[PDB]
Amino acid sequence: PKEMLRAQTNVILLNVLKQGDNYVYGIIKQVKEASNGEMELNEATLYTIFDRLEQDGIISSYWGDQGGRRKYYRLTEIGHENCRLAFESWSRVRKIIENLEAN
Repeated sequence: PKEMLRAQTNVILLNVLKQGDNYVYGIIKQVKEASNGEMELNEATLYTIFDRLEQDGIISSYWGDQGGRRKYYRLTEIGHENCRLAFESWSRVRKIIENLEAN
């Protein structure tokens, strides 16, 4: 289901960058091995997603320093505190669900 699959991919990419700065090919590798081979992302999809996330200030990119230079992507302080805010807001929502279950 394309929109959910897209949002899922977004959550996974955002988490990879929460782990630490990375570059496209390494991201794809880490996802392949973390998904035990079931999610092989194509670089083109990463590119559309990162163009939007960096125009929206959630990630930024810099040129890494062998022969190089790998374009690295990082999560910005904006994206980090957005993750924080979201997690808090949604765990509030999660408590409400638990409470609705009881009453």
